[PDB]
Amino acid sequence: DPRLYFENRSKFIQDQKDKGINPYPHKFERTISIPEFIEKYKDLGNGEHLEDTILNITGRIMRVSAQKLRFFDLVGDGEKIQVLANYSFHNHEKGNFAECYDKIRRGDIVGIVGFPGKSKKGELSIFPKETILLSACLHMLPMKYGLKDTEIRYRQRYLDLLINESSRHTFVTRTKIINFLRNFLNERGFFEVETPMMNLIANARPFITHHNDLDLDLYLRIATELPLKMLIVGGIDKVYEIGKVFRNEGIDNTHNPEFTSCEFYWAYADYNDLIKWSEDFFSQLVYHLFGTYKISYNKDGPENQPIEIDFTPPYPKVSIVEEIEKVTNTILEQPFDSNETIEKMINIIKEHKIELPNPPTAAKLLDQLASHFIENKYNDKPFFIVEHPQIMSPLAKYHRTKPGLTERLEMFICGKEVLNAYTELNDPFKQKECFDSAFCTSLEYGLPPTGGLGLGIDRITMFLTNKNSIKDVILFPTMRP
Amino acid sequence: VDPRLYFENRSKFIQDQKDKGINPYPHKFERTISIPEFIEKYKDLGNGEHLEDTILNITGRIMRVSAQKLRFFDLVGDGEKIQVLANYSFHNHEKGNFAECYDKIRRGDIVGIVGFPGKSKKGELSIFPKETILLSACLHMLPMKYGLKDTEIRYRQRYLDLLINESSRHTFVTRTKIINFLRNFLNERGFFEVETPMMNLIAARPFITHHNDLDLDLYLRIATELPLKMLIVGGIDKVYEIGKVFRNEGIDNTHNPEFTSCEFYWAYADYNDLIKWSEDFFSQLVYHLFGTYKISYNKDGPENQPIEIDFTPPYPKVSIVEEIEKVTNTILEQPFDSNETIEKMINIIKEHKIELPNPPTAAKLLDQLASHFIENKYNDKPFFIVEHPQIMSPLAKYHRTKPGLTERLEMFICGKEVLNAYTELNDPFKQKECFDSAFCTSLEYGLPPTGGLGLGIDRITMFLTNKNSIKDVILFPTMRP
Ligand SMILES: COc1ccc(OC)c(Nc2ncnc(Nc3ccccc3S(=O)(=O)CCCNC(=O)[C@@H](N)CCCCN)n2)c1
Ligand SMILES: COc1ccc(OC)c(Nc2ncnc(Nc3ccccc3S(=O)(=O)CCCNC(=O)[C@@H](N)CCCCN)n2)c1
Repeated sequence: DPRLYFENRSKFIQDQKDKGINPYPHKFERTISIPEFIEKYKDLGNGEHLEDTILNITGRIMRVSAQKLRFFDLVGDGEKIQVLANYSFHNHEKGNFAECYDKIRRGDIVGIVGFPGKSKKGELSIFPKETILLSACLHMLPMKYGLKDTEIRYRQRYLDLLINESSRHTFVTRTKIINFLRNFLNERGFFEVETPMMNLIANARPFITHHNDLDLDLYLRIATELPLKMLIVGGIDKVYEIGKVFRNEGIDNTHNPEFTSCEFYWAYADYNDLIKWSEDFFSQLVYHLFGTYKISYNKDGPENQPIEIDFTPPYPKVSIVEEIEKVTNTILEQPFDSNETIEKMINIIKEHKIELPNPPTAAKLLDQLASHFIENKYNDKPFFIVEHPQIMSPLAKYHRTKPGLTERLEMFICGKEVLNAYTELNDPFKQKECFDSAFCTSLEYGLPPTGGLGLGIDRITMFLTNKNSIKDVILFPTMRP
Repeated sequence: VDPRLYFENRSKFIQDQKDKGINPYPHKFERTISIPEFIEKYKDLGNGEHLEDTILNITGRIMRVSAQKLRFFDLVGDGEKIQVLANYSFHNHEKGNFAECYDKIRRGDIVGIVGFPGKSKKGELSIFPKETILLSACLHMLPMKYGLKDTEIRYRQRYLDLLINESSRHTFVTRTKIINFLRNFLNERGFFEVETPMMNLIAARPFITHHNDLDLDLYLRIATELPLKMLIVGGIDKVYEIGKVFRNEGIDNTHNPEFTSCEFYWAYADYNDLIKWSEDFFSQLVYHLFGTYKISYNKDGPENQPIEIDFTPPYPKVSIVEEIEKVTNTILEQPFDSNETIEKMINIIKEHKIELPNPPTAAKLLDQLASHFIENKYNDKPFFIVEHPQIMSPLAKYHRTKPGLTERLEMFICGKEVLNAYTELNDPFKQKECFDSAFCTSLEYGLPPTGGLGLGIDRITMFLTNKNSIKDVILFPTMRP
């Protein structure tokens, strides 16, 4: 019984207390980490002991086996050495050999005083002259299988990190990705800021909460767009923010209501500048992690074959309106709001037995046509969908040569959006929504020509760590109790 | 001079240009060089010297206009400035006539210029235009510095502040330099940056928001303390987070409901390690920014003389129970919850006419005592208040020699708490609050001896950019409309 094992250990904790031994001592003076231990002593010869060097080392006992030789696994920082407790090397003054090492269970945190060496079998080991209990583990830890089907991976992420080596590697990579992005932006002149997480006016339903001092209801931000643009007016010409945004909608495998975004604004940047930034960032980010531009991705899970994703630039550019016509052998033109055009779009959706969006707005229909007919055109390499109609992007600047369109771009990997960008509409007389109030007033003080860009960091982490669910890249995903 | 009329005249002018076939918001300008690169490239040339064969493309905001065929302007970009020297004889009359091109320009307009670099006779570094294009007109009058002084126009329109006030740019660059410095200080030392949920199930009064898909009510984090500690259990022995936390209380000069905190956790660290880290970080940060350990701070406004704060380590330490006892000449006995001891502290509050907190709890009583008798003991230098009673820090580990106390430290600058740290209580049985539930469970898997520490990023910034109010280091402080 896990229940009964917990009570035995808890009684042991009192038992130790009433023998005068504190099972939770204050401080152990460590000399060296486990990863530093492995590097420093990996190339010794087999069976060799460095008996003069005395080290203080800590770690988590992860495996216990045995009659006067005791073997443990000691793990720290995702790496592992062996503990070889020899009765001959023990300091019999500190207590009975057997009594000390019989109390120890898998999962215990211990401090060890000892010397480094390799086994006769060549396993690099610490040879304890003394071993102190530093913090007991009171439950039975599980082994790997316990954490494959269940969702305690998500409710008890600390157990996952201890048991599954890959989980650590996933979450190191996530941190490496964000470091690379921050460094990539800082090296190019960009300036990182923080804008508010609550605002008075907030596409998506907001999180709402009551602010007790102002006696007002506030909204968690759904993006960082408006405050960053104001900083462009203010003269910070390259500005960005990495932080959480919130959309109070349904969960699925690539949608978490709270997620991590990077948005930047680049004054005097145009469409080519933005395309170039996107190809440089992804191609260099992949190479930095993997030493190659090609990665394998299990688009349909580990039970199915992976596809290969090639991040070698340049990436294809697919114009959305033109492409929908070609694959559908249709012609969609004029006001796309034209009921005529709408009907062509609506009849395409029913002929191919697709869901009709409610309401059947021209922007919603075009999006639906793109997810079915364009968004899975390539899967072997990322690509852009470009030049969306103005009705789908009311904040975007008009395309320079094609009427009705914008210079917008969207990057896709395996049919999922990861990057969104366009040049900004800066003539206040043509921004329809200026019939948020602060942004319109700021526009009248002069916004230079500007490009904005946003990245979805969780999804980017999913592809580069071969995950299909967003919960596998968020440390503590929010679940019902 | 009506602000109303000035806007209508500039608006009419914009439509007037559009009717004339000129686009006052052209799509793009191919800038070849920024104003800071211009200054760096040509600051060393000689008086009156021209380089007229080098044509350059430059952009910026017109901030000064002077008054018949030699026009003068001030062009700023990236917080730097050059002169625009418009001469009839180098103006391309192919593109239009000199007088009306330059008569249309107003203070605030964004322009693109093709021209060559040179220095005037009086020595002012200048761009000499051959062609000047409007990129985005400024439609309102731009305030003077004095209009941005007693006002809260600085907060509602931070972009005007950033355009007019040289100092404000410096404040916010400093903030970013501080966070950059902290992140690299921790990364150099093996710490691992992570992200933790902004909404949790169990959480100062909190912000409460409703989650639609789970249909549960969640609380914004008031701290990142608990999940970081769960990552320690899970084997991430050096972990930290920089992000917002939220406290749903009243605004004042050192309290904003959303603020920026950094928290780190360092397994196998104790009181002495955290003290040392604090001194190392603060003394090295001030030296990094200013080149000296000593800075001037206007504790009482820019209207009063500054004080000198010396960050040369080491900083004094002061025991909270002992020191209150000295200055109040009254002994407070170890059962700090005793009716005798509570009554004794209430009386001192009465005798000195201090506010009695509600409820009059021993922890609140000790804090009130500390705020009045210790926390302003030093202003010449930062100092620590240490060894708080267990009843004030129910998550802190017990002091190893003094019964009733902990090994807790709090760092103060100029009467204000900036940093708060302790060895963590890691015995699940001694957790009185463990009658959050996810965290009590996590402790039962074994938390090594750990030291934790939290910093107030906004407060540190105020002291290092000579500010009195937190609103002056937060880009967009939230205020009633
Ligand atoms: C529909 O939105 C929802 C709705 C409900 C949700 O959960 C309940 C989630 N949640 C969610 N979780 C994780 N990843 C994503 N990625 C995502 C989803 C949809 C579209 C794109 C991405 S994306 O390309 O990865 C990142 C965003 C990029 N673009 C921007 O930031 C623009 N604002 C600034 C561009 C600059 C122009 N001036 N979403 C999202
Ligand atoms: C009740 O608090 C409120 C209430 C209302 C507010 O606005 C309406 C604000 N708002 C606010 N804005 C800016 N700065 C501050 N600073 C502050 C305030 C009070 C005490 C200290 C500071 S501090 O030293 O700058 C931050 C240090 C935090 N240390 C920690 O969290 C530890 N758990 C770290 C782990 C220790 C090891 N396990 N506060 C705060």
